[PDB]
Amino acid sequence: STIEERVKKIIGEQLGVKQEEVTNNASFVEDLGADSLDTVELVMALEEEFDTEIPDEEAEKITTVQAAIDYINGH
Amino acid sequence: ERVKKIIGEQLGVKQEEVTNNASFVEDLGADSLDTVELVMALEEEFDTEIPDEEAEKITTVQAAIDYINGH
Amino acid sequence: VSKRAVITGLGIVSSIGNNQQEVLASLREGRSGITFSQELKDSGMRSHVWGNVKLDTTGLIDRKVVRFMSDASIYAFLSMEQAIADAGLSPEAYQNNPRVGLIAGSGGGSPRFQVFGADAMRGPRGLKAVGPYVVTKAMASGVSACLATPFKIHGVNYSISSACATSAHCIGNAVEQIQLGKQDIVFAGGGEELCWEMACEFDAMGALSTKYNDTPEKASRTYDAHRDGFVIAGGGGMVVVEELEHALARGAHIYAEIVGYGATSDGADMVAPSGEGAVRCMKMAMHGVDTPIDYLNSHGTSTPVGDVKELAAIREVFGDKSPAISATKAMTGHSLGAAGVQEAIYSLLMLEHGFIAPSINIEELDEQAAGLNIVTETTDRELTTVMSNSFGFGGTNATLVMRKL
Amino acid sequence: VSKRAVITGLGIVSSIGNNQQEVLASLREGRSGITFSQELKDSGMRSHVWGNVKLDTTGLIDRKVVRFMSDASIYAFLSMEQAIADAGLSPEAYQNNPRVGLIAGSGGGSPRFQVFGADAMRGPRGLKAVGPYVVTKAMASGVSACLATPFKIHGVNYSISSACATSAHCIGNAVEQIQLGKQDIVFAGGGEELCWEMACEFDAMGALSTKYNDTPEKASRTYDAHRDGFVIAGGGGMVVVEELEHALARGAHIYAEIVGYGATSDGADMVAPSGEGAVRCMKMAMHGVDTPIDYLNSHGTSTPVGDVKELAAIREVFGDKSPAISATKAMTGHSLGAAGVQEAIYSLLMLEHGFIAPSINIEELDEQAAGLNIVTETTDRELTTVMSNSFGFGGTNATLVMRKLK
Ligand code: NA
Ligand code: NA
Repeated sequence: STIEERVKKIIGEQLGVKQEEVTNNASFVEDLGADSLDTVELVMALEEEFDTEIPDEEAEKITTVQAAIDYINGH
Repeated sequence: ERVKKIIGEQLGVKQEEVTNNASFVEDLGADSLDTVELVMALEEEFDTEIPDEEAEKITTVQAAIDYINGH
Repeated sequence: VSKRAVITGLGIVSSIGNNQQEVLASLREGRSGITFSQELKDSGMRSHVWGNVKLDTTGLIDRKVVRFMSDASIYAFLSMEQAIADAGLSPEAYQNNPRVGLIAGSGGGSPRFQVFGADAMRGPRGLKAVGPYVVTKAMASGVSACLATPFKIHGVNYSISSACATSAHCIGNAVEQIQLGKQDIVFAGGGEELCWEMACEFDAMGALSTKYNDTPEKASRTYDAHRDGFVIAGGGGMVVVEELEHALARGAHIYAEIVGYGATSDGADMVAPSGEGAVRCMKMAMHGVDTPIDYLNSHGTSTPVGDVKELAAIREVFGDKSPAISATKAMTGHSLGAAGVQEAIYSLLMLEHGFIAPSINIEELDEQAAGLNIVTETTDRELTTVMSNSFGFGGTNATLVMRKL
Repeated sequence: VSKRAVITGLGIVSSIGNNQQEVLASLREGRSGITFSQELKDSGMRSHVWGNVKLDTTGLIDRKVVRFMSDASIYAFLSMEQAIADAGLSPEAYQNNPRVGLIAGSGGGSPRFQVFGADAMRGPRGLKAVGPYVVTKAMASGVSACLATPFKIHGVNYSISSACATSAHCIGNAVEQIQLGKQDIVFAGGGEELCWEMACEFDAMGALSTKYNDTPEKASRTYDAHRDGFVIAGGGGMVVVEELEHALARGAHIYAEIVGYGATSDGADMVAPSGEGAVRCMKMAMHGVDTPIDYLNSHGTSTPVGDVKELAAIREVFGDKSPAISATKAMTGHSLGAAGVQEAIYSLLMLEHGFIAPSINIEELDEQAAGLNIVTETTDRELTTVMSNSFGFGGTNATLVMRKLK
């Protein structure tokens, strides 16, 4: 699978939404109902999946699906 | 033979009734959970190993001192 | 007035059934719930049998609420779903209601996630592998915290812990809230997980059954002359405790009325019960009850010591008017934190359907048990008043007396 | 009718003192108990500050009794020893007495001893190296079970757990035992241990303070505009809850009467309080109290969001008649399951000695905090009624009201 759809898969099962609702411009909080604790576990599942380490200052920048795809694509 | 010191602090006596025939139960008031700990504390002072079916027979104090002198 | 309390609904997930119908069938047939455990063997234990919940829980609960739940909270959640539907309580009747509370507890949270949290910390990842969910899964009030939120409980909400008398004290505490006029409905119960992390320390004390690993259904053998320790078990349970006038006005189905509740303490030995505390606990629950006791669900662990001390207490309480006795732990094992609410549910099923479940695995009755009426075969009988004992580590005791209206 | 409950004795082992005399001195001065922790730094945590118990416990408890105990049970035992003497009770009066109970719980139990047994189970020795005292140390009812046996309690005996409202619910259920006429004396309280095996779980959620590891004394800063999480702490506490006539019969020293107890659940968000449940919890405790509230011991704890939400609940209940407010956690930290009984003892000492402990470390007061009397300096004043709030994970709430007898 492509990098883009591997992130969308992870976001889907971590927040509990369908894959169709996981579009690129969708934000985690207001669109996918992610609370404050879901954001912490989400970045943990991305950094367990592509074998990358995300600094906390940059993890707080990741608030949309595109932002998560852009970070994994750039590293 | 510092066995009398460990047994004294393990059971709660001022190191007095330390004879050969002193049982741990009716003479030193050792709980059955304490008899398991009494074994345990002996390995911390000397690196040795005791099986299981042999431990149930062991209920003497002089045997512990003699076991240590031989190990 | 005094305010009376009744049971209007129950739910259970135990090793002998995933609901009260499956439990009712197992109780009649006397079918054991003990099975061989590969997990207990691979971990290095001596006991290889347990009373496991024969049910996969993957996906049964919504993701937004199962993310905080250990196994103890999951079994209790599924049990409360059953109790809510059995009591006929609509959502607008128990949700967002200050007069509706919940008192459920576990024996000791979840050692599995306790050990998992420390393994990830010391690992190479560090805090990145711990996760923000271990706190709710490892704390002692996780059962009450994880359940009060999705069910929108507005009343009282806390957890009680008292070793194997845990969920028994929760029910007694619920009756007290109804008697004090604080609540109209209180969900009471508990849950327990089943893992090697929690069972291994029982094996280190030498309290688990290790001589019947090749035949698991014969391991839990209460009152038999050849017992060697109790069988670890897990599950959950939940009962709906309701004020009497509140239940009558809404046409609820009433199982029984909790006419007595005893709760004492031994204050003698940490591991060995004395007996005097169990007598006061039983006599406290019988005070004010005119009808005799027809059935007694004893605590009966199947241990070489604690089995006889309860029989001596029962003998002093009743004397010659010995009620029918049976230990259901021979079928289900010891669910610890959930034993009190599960055994109260078994006793309510006996009272509801008019039978007495047998105390199985008795090949030779112990000599110190003679003279008592220990039922070994299922008996049809119109029961009126039943009693269940629940003893706990530390000398704490609990007793519940239930009677039909 | 209805039986009345009073406090006839107290004991405390906290991070600002090892008895009610030391604790009283720290409250009037405003001394913080937060220090630097090398263990939290060695384990790889982001927070390096805590409120530890500055006390040596080697030889204070008998070997036959301490062998079953974890650090949570040791702090509660030492607290119960002080409370019994402070109440003027002798073993002939409380031992082997069915009318004397004990309700004391912990936040969870003991993660340190649970981890120690798992490492030994997986070690080279195996089951033999686990030891026979891991059950008693790691179970949730360890505090009550390790205490009811040495003190020979014959009444009720169990533990209540409700996150950080734990020991407040214990006190509330002690009062109910007296009101129902089932007990004459109930010892209520709790304890909590302090180790990295427990604190590292809160650091994973980001609930601990990590920006002030160099200046630990100003880390816990409730109601300050630059807060970033609570500071973990430990200790224990125990109060003697007794029936009024029984206390007046033996001529006991009575601190205050428990005139109100509130206990609610939010049922909304589990990690963020709702405030609605806090309003119902305060009104239920104030029901029947004709005298006004002079002092309010807030839960506070210097959390980024839960600080202002509790303040809105106070304004909704009191309106223009706002009482004096101060968060003692700015000095002591958050002792989790012991906070309820410890903050209740802080309110008792202030009521007994007529003063108000300050809410320290406030440099820039935050928004929606203006309009309330957040007392920042130690103000001497004769009080007659106090109040202490306690919240916990799961949306659970507890409230106690204490009033002098006059
Ligand atoms: Na029973
Ligand atoms: Na408070």
